[PDB]
Amino acid sequence: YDDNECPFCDEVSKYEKLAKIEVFKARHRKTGQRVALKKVLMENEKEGFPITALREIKILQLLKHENVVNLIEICRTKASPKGSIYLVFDFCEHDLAGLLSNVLVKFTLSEIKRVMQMLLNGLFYIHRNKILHRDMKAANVLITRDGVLKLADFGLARAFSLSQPNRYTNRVVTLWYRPPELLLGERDYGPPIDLWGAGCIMAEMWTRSPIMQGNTEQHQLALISQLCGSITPEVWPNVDNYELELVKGQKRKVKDRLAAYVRDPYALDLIDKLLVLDPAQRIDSEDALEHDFFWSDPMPSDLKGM
Amino acid sequence: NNKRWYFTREQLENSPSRAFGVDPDKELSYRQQAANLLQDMGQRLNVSQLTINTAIVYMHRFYMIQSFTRFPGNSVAPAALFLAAKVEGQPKKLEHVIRVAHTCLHPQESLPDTRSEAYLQQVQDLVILESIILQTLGFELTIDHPHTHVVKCTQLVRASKDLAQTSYFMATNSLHLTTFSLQYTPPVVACVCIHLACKWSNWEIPVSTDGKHWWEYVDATVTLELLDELTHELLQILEKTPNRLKRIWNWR
Ligand SMILES: CCC(CC)c1cc(N[C@H]2CC[C@H](N)C2)n2nccc2n1
Repeated sequence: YDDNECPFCDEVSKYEKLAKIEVFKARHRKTGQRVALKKVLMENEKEGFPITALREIKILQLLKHENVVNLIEICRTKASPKGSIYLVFDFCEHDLAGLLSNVLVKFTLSEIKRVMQMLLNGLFYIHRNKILHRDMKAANVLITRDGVLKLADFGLARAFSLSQPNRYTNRVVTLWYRPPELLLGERDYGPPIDLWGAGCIMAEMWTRSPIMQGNTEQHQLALISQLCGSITPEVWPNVDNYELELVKGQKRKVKDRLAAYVRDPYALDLIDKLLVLDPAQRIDSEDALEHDFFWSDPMPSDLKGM
Repeated sequence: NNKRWYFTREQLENSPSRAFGVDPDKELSYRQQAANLLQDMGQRLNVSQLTINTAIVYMHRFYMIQSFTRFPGNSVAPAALFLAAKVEGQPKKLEHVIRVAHTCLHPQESLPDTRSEAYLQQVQDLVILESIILQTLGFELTIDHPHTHVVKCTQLVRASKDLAQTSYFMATNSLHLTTFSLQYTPPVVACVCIHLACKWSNWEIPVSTDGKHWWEYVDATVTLELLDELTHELLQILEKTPNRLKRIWNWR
């Protein structure tokens, strides 16, 4: 019936809803701190409390790090006369997609470098705990008032551990930011699907534009096959253990196409090391973090887009 | 914190079950009984022992907040499983958990119709309590168990097929028969389980050549005063638990 007894669950109404990003902005009615609240659950959910929730909830609790959005707590509603259960996050001023689409806020290479260092370290941490993100897009990169980069939408995030051949989720990520392995239906993949995404998001700092917009899945495969060339056992050893399709007679042009918008020699390379077909030949986070785009002048600077 | 779900002996004395007129010893029996159900139910569902243990921990924490007069052992346990299943990644259909729950508790009675309001309610009650136990625990669902620390520790002190799996069994039983889950940390519990398993399997482990005893490598907050205090508590309750020690008793 009721419970009227709960020490570690809060009532959400302590936070005061303002506006929606079911994701609200909010403020605590005593401390006056800004938070974001995320509703859950539905009539669709006809098999106990959502497990997908419990996955996300459990992940957010596990992940605590500079550049990974914080779950403050999970507050709950009262008996039905808002409703359900809410996930409380430290509010993050701006996302990345909004700052790019926004023509005003323009960054220095100095400011652009740091952004990445926060992200890739962010990825480093989450992968370190054996949790894939599986949804790398510009809108999922949050940034604070101080200028602290965070990551969002760990709804899709899954715990991983490669033992035998394992069976991971097939169609994940946004289709634009989706990588090759996934577009052939790879179901035993690992972190560097994200590290791909990061590359798409990195270039998107300059292009200010989703760099690949494949409507069909082979339209996606086509736009990428312009970049990497033909899909070869040459470039990707044993690419022919899966998948005829199209556009397997191209030639490469990673840097040269987007070169006019980077200008930086060091950066062009970093993009191209993330944007490879083979995941075994797709630069890991550490390799990038220790790369000499991060240790070159002008060096990374703190955010102050204003 | 790391001391929220941990308690003194007098903290256990003044549990919610007490203030609703239920004895200290009677409560333990209310608890011990929830495990046996969780265990039996768990076996019929083919879920892990882990899942079953994790289900027992939720209930052990749960009745530190709620009272058994308020919520029955039998109404909570199928929820604690259904959840623990999903938590530990062996999700069971809600229909499935209800079948089992029913035939356990009501063996003669064949299950009601799946259309009847009877069933559809005993459906809801479960969904209800799942939500309630999430709130009670504050969605703190990840459980470290004393087994993890044993399995490592046994290898790291080359234990036999015997002493190792005996030690594992002691831990499994340190959840059913006692409130060691609520008082002491998993690593401490692990040592108790091995220290008894040794005295029982008549094999006191050699100390390392440094000079540190074996238990010092598992958790440094441990001492022989404490192990010999606790192992005795657990041995006794096992002595009382019928044909329990027979499962680990050597007939040769
Ligand atoms: C895709 C946006 C996701 C939705 C889950 C988001 C957005 C914000 N903040 C917004 C405010 C305005 C900018 N679009 C970023 N926050 N803040 C904490 C958590 C969180 N999550």
